[PDB]
Amino acid sequence: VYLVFLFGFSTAVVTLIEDGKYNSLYSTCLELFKFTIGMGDLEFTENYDFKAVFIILLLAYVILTYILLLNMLIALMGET
Amino acid sequence: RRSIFDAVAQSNCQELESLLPFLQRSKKRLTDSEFKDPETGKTCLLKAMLNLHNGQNDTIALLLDVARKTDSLKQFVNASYTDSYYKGQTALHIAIERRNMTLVTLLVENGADVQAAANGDFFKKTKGRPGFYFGELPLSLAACTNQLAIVKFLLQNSWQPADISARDSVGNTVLHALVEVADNTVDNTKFVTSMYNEILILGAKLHPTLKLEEITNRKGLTPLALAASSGKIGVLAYILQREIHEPECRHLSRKFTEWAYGPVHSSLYDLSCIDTCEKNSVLEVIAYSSSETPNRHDMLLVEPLNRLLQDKWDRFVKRIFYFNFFVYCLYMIIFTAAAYYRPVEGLPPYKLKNTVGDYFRVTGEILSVSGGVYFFFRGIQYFLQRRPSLKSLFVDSYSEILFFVQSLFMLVSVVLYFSQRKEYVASMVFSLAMGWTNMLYYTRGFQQMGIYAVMIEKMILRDLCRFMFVYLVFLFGFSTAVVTLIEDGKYNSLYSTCLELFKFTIGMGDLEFTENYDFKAVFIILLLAYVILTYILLLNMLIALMGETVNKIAQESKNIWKLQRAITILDTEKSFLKCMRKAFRSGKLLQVGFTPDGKDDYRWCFRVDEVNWTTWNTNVGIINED
Amino acid sequence: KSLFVDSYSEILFFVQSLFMLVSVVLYFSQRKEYVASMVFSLAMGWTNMLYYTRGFQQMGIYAVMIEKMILRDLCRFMF
Amino acid sequence: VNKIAQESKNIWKLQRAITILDTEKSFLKCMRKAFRSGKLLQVGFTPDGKDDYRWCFRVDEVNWTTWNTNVGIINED
Amino acid sequence: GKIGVLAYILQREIHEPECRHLSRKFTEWAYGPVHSSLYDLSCIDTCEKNSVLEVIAYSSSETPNRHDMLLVEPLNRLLQ
Ligand SMILES: CCCCCCCCCCCCC(=O)O[C@@H](COC(=O)CCC)COP(=O)(O)O[C@H]1[C@H](O)[C@@H](O)[C@@H](O)[C@@H](O)[C@@H]1O
Ligand SMILES: CCCCCCCCCCCCC(=O)O[C@@H](COC(=O)CCC)COP(=O)(O)O[C@H]1[C@H](O)[C@@H](O)[C@@H](O)[C@@H](O)[C@@H]1O
Ligand SMILES: CCCCCCCCCCCCCCCC(=O)O[C@H](COC(=O)CCCCCC)COP(=O)(O)OCCN
Ligand SMILES: CCCCCCCCCCCCCCCC(=O)O[C@H](COC(=O)CCCCCC)COP(=O)(O)OCCN
Ligand code: NA
Repeated sequence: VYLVFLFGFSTAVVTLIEDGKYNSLYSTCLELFKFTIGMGDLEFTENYDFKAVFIILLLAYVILTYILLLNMLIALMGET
Repeated sequence: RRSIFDAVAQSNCQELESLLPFLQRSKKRLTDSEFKDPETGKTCLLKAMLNLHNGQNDTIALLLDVARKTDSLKQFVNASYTDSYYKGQTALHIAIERRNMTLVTLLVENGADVQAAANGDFFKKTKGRPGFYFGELPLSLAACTNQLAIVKFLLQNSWQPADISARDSVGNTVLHALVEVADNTVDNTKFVTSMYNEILILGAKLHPTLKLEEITNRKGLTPLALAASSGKIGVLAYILQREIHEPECRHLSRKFTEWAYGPVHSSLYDLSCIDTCEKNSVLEVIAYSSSETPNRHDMLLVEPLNRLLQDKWDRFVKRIFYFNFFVYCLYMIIFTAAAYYRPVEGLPPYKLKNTVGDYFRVTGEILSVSGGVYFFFRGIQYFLQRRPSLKSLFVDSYSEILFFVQSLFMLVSVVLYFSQRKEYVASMVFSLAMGWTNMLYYTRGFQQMGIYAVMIEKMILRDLCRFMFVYLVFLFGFSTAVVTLIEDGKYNSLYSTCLELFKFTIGMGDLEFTENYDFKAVFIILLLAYVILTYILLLNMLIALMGETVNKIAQESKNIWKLQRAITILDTEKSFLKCMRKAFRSGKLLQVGFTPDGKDDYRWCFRVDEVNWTTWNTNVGIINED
Repeated sequence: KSLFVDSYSEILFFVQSLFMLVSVVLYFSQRKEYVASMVFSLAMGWTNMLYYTRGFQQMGIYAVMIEKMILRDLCRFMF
Repeated sequence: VNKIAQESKNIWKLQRAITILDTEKSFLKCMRKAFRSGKLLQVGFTPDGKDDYRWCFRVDEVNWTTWNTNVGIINED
Repeated sequence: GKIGVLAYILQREIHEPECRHLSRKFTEWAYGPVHSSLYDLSCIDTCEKNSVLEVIAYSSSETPNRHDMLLVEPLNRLLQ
């Protein structure tokens, strides 16, 4: 489930930005993976138009993966 | 009239010894207007019936003798209330309700009408008033109060036998009424089942050509369809595996034994009106119910239904589901590739070059818009065909709304593209994001991932919303305090400080992000209070609450997953998009071969094998070849 | 003793009002430390919104659980 | 969290009870609609000949066993 | 905080002549499976000295069954 969410939001974010230093699927996947290990930036680039879209995408990703899925993994392991 | 009511109320026949003398002298009868309550129509017979001791009241016989002498008994015994709250109630209803066999026998002997409908507001179905609904008829009243002797008498008496197929104002027969009074408790289920069985046997003996269970009420529901739609789990369980070991009425069974070796035997389940009826089948009623039915998720665990759904899945539906998953994966890969290679010049639409990459790109764009149009019309077809209510759009049908919203974002992107707006990009990425999360729809079809996805849903709807309300209140409060303290800074705005304080939640908070203030200690105290309240208390509490929740939703999650797969099976069976109609379940077998007349039954049975290592009894098989 | 063990919400609303009045007194005394009072009142003013979670069953029970977590586990941990 | 479920529900109910009593005491408009319901004739027979009224609260019940004839007050349902 | 005695008193019903008036729970009417009961409410919400609701609600925090006493039968429905 985690890899599906990571790939989907990485494709959306890399499609939004344009021209330079993160206009690449590998780099954006790495940047969004850093949120999982407690090192995410939230301002790692400015090369876009539509700031609100960028922030909404990152906040949705953070809410879905970091606050919901990891704590749910802890709960499920405790059940197991 | 007051003297008569006082005499019958006190059960003192000595006060009425002169009744027939002065009634004959005055040429008056007890059914005239002067002896009735003008407000309600109550008469002396009804007052005598209402009040009695140990089942005995001697004034009733005196009243019947006097009425017989004066004019007649037909107009006196069949008196009833004439108000709008007890309308139609008569002495026979009171005799049955009081559990008095003798009074019922005497009332029937003297010409009581055993088809009188008590249709007052008290006796009808309503919420914000007292009442008790039983089907308005004395046969239904006796059946619904667990009085077998009275229904036997009412059907089998010589003076006036009761009409077993009678219908009330709603159209309910006795069996509809018995379904209506069930409430899924143990004793209620026991007596309702027993009375249903007895009425079926008696109806078969008295009217061999009458099919009681095919009669429909005004809504077009048989008793089985009503039991399924209302959520009566016990009655449904009783009906679907009914077995009657009695000659002359074995055709009423729905479960049969085909053959038996020593430990092994094979059973047949009737399967009529379960999956094919052309009016309203059991599976359609359960699956497309309106989310307020009590036992919506539990009804599919009744014995034949789970097996026949698994049979449908294994036989032809699984391959179609996997094909749909494959096509959706191809669609999303093409959409991702097309969106990734968008041009970066200004002001769409963009002119195509005579080069290979542009042809592949525009082909991908055409396919993406095609898929968007497809899901748009699928959403409209869903809404028209199901006709859901306002509540059902929110408490149910999440996947339909998500796929429809994805298509709406795609179409708005097309409109903005051809209007020469760069904001079409802002639409497109949202659609792209939704397109990937909707991939989780296909986790049904695999048991472990489907149950996992149901658990994710319940976590979102229960724990995360409660967390986020309190969290957002605390975040906004401390953000307003901190931004008020700062003066003439870089930050000095609600958005920037909200973002900075949000960074503490994800393990990236600073604690020294600005110095543009006076009063350092106030700044530090506010930040430490925020960190203690949100980071150390609330997040760990969210983990603890999710751990509590996951321990309790195991079986509920499995039942919800099975209902989701059932809806998928029914939709695939209905659509099927290839003209194929090989959608019957099992063989058209002979069950008994002896209906009440000389004909033989074929009934589309479903086969289940069972093994038992105790109770080595002999069964009544159908065939001698195993 | 019931002040310490009971009636928390009355104490919290009263302390909020005390910060407000001290802020007014500092304001008219030509002090900038009135700001230091005011923001504390503002912070408390938002957290006391949780008082109104009673009246809804799920949020009221959730708020009671927050109160018990603070009084039982957090104190021992912080010590 | 596994232990404090029922205790939490009971404490919430007590909090709402305190709110209800404070609202009744304040009452905001000198209205008497806050008063309880149903000044009914209860038995109507004290040890003396007089009758009694008691401001009662009505509750409806259903029971599918022990079909006994209860000693009611009135014959109209 | 004597919860058992309170539960006894509030739904007391005595079935014998010359002692019916001592009851606090009464049966108003009964059809076949349905019946309607009446509870007294005398000195539960209005007595001008010490009503049950005021005594329970404003108790001194050391009563043994402070939180459980409101679950006795008429009081929960009355508060709702
Ligand atoms: C910008 C980016 C947006 C991110 C969105 C992230 C969504 C994650 C979810 C992914 C999609 C999964 C899905 O497709 O939806 C799921 C539930 O999704 C949710 O959790 C909603 C979150 C609101 C299926 O629900 P379903 O339609 O099958 O309804 C069931 C009935 O059938 C059944 O009878 C019962 O009524 C039962 O209570 C119902 O569940
Ligand atoms: C910058 C500074 C921030 C301070 C933030 C502090 C936390 C949030 C507080 C939000 C307000 C919530 C509220 O309104 O306060 C909670 C108390 O929360 C705490 O514990 C704070 C500890 C300190 C309600 O307690 P209540 O007054 O309703 O009393 C109940 C009695 O009614 C009942 O009879 C029993 O005696 C029962 O045991 C009692 O609970
Ligand atoms: C839990 C999973 C977390 C995901 C973490 C991010 C990785 C996912 C990448 C998926 C996107 C597709 C990768 C495309 C590879 C590629 O073409 O990118 C290559 C990078 O090579 C590699 O490091 C191979 C990585 C092997 C991946 C081992 C899992 C070169 O790009 P550079 O920027 O480095 O150099 C360019 C200099 N101008
Ligand atoms: C769990 C959620 C945590 C949320 C934390 C962060 C968001 C807090 C927002 C609340 C405060 C109100 C926002 C006011 C918008 C505004 O007026 O500020 C706008 C900002 O526009 C936006 O990005 C809108 C963002 C919409 C996001 C919606 C989720 C411009 O300020 P800038 O500094 O960026 O530009 C100017 C530079 N000279
Ligand atoms: Na970190």
